[PDB]
Amino acid sequence: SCVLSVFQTILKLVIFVAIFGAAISSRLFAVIKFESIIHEFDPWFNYRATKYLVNNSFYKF
Amino acid sequence: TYEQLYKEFHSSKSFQPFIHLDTQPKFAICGLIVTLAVLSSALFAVGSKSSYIKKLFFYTILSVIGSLFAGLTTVFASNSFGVYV
Amino acid sequence: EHQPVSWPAFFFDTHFLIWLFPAGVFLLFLDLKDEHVFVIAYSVLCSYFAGVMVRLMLTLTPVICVSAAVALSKIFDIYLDFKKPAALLAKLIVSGSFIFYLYLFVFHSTWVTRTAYSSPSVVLPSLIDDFREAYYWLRMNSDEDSKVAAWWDYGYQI
Amino acid sequence: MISDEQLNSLAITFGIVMMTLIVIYHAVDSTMSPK
Amino acid sequence: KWKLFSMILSLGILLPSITGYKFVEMNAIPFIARDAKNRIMYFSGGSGWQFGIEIFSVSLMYIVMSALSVLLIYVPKISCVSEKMRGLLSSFLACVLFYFFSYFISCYLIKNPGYPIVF
Amino acid sequence: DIWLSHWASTIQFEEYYELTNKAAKLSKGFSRLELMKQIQTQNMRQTHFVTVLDMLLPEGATDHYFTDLVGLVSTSHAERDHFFIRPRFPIFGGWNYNFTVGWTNKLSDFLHVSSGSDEKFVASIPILNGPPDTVYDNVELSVFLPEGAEIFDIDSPVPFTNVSIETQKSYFDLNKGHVKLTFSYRNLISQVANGQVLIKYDYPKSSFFKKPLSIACYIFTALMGVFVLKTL
Ligand SMILES: *[C@@H]1O[C@H](CO)[C@@H](O[C@@H]2O[C@H](CO)[C@@H](O)[C@H](O)[C@H]2NC(C)=O)[C@H](O)[C@H]1NC(C)=O
Ligand SMILES: *[C@@H]1O[C@H](CO)[C@@H](O)[C@H](O)[C@H]1NC(C)=O
Repeated sequence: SCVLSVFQTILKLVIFVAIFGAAISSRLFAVIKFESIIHEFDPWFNYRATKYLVNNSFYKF
Repeated sequence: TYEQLYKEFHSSKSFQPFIHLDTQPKFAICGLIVTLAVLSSALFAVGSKSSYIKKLFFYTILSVIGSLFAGLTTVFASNSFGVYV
Repeated sequence: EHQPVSWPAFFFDTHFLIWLFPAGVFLLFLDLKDEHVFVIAYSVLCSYFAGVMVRLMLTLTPVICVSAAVALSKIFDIYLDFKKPAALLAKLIVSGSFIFYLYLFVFHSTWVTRTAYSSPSVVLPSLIDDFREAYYWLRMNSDEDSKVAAWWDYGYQI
Repeated sequence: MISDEQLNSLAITFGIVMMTLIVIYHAVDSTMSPK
Repeated sequence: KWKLFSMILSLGILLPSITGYKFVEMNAIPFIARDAKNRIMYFSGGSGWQFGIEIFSVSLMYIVMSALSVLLIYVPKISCVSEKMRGLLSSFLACVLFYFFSYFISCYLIKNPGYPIVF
Repeated sequence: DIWLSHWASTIQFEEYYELTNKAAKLSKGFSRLELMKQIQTQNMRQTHFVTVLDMLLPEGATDHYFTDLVGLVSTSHAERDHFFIRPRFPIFGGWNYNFTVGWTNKLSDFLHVSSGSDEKFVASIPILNGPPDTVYDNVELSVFLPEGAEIFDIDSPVPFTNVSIETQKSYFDLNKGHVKLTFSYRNLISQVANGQVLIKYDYPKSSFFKKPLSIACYIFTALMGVFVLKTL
């Protein structure tokens, strides 16, 4: 088990790198073909409130 | 004087780049490999049970190298991706 | 999105976890522990609430995975433990089928995302964009304090 | 910019690599661990 | 004789739920539908309709596949039969599961005729 | 804006136009029926509304893009030494259109290293390259020299209104960012106010290689912090 733990740790990190890359890369299908924009009527308001939070303070938001 | 600066401009030599932008992705990948092939040894050293002074020494000595290599890969990769310097 | 939904839309966005899901629930029922009761209650509640209403399928998606992995992982252990060609052949035949299912799972969950869900909602690909043109007209050529009256499902965009 | 077919191939390769390394890990752990 | 009742009460509400029992309940659909030639049809073309017999067939196939998986798990815990024949039985069960999944996708093709992924 | 860069050896331009048509307004208001019925006949000879603009870029340009406040416009077309642009809506009299257009050029065409020393550079930035015959009511020309540059001389062929020097931080600028040099001109014509702003600065190698070191410092600090956080 002396040489096992290290192998399992390295493999548990390679697997998570691959998992992150397969989760992030499988969603960028509407950003490659079409410019990065905000889809869906509802998210627009969230975007406008995030712009209002990053332009004004937290107290004003 | 605009006339003398405009005279000095044309006379001088052109700009030769340090490393051409066409061969930077190669260095990007060949540095990304090394900067993690080394920084894993750092975590193995810190994890390993040994003298504190020896652990510190064999951590920093091969952490500085990984630092330099990562700080020189993150420029070639950034140029290769289209966001220069 | 406030409706019920038929059975195809369950195989659509869960390739083969949908028939390991009852297996996972049963294999949790076999040896009940403290947390298995939580997982079972979560599973049954989200299953019923997703069968009734389709907006709540997202909440059911975690328990489809966690219940399925427990059902699948056990199989692998039994068939991946090497502790005799006549037995290794059976082990390989039983594990290769499930690796093949895992690969069809990837080839399905990539095709579905490529085809259905990755569709821009502001530019019809038939590439026509007449919403952004009119909205930019209103933004450029009308004074800043003017009021626009439209039906309620465009206001956010406006 | 990366094309769409190239991105599709990249996603499929990431998924295959992940689903293979997971099985490798599980088949190592099933044997090497005390059962 | 108590955990078996909770098991039945759990599966009897888990299985008809993922098969759209509410869909046939919310919109009254006949259990059996006759064709122009008075031939009982079991599946409806498209993805936005369903017949009450489809619920039963889908739930039956889900039960068969889950039961085959559970049986694969349970095979190594019998000793009335020899090891080699046990391995042979496990392989046979895996093959049956493979062909049944293939048949299930062949049936799903009816509800979505443009499905690329096939065996 | 003009972004110099010595590591990648590319100079990239980005321009933000606010365009107004001054021709006679149209009576009875807009009507797409009339517009789409007149262009199908040969009447698009010299009409007084803007349908397509023709940007004239430097000799060899790459990575053209044409962007708008509400996103990306897809009706653009880059031929040799010419970038044709189609706005979202035709700009009739009195209509405003604000847009952005950018591209990239090789740096070897605009810099020249001096003769006496190999660390004194002379840059010749073009002052205007846009549509054929426009008129500019305000021009703000910003040149972004690299992180450690230091200006020695600045000459312009057209009298400017205001010149100033500041710093502005950009990607991977971990201290003092880039050196921004901004001129403000007031009245300029499109094709007869053709000049070249001549900057003369220096960029020593003691500050050329500080760009990787300034990131190595952060990575080393993060590692030496993780060490203490894990050993304590
Ligand atoms: C788009 O460009 C126009 C043209 O400059 C801008 O209009 C100016 O807006 C300011 C503040 O609203 C006024 O003080 C000016 O008088 C306007 N100019 C003209 C000629 O009318 C406009 O602000 C820009 N941006 C947007 C979002 O429209
Ligand atoms: C010139 O620009 C500087 C920099 O912001 C500013 O402080 C100064 O007031 C400007 N002067 C005029 C006359 O515009």
